[PDB]
Amino acid sequence: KVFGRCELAAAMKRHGLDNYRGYSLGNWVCAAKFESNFNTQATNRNTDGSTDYGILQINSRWWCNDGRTPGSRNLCNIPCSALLSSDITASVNCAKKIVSDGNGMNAWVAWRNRCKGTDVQAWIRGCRL
Ligand code: NA
Repeated sequence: KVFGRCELAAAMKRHGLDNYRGYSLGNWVCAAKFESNFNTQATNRNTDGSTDYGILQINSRWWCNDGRTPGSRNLCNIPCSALLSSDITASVNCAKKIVSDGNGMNAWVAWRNRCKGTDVQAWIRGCRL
């Protein structure tokens, strides 16, 4: 599924991501924009052989099982495929564990490089929330 901007903002709010760990909803929408362009089916292979999955490009190195990432963990206790669902529940629950891990949203390199410090409220501007 390719979400609309406000449609994803509303879905993230419904699933309790708005101000989760102090990160306003625009931060989450911005990260999703640059990680996946709002596409739940986004996948990207890393040089190290891990894969990133879903709207927030969650990595098989630590967070999900894909059966093909040697030495990896599955700290969200999910198949990485669950992160590709039209239903964002698995991505949101796993992102809450990631952003709690100590470095906040810096875990998302595209958030650090493209969202951090910017006017992230622009990403929810106009949305009925
Ligand atoms: Na894994």
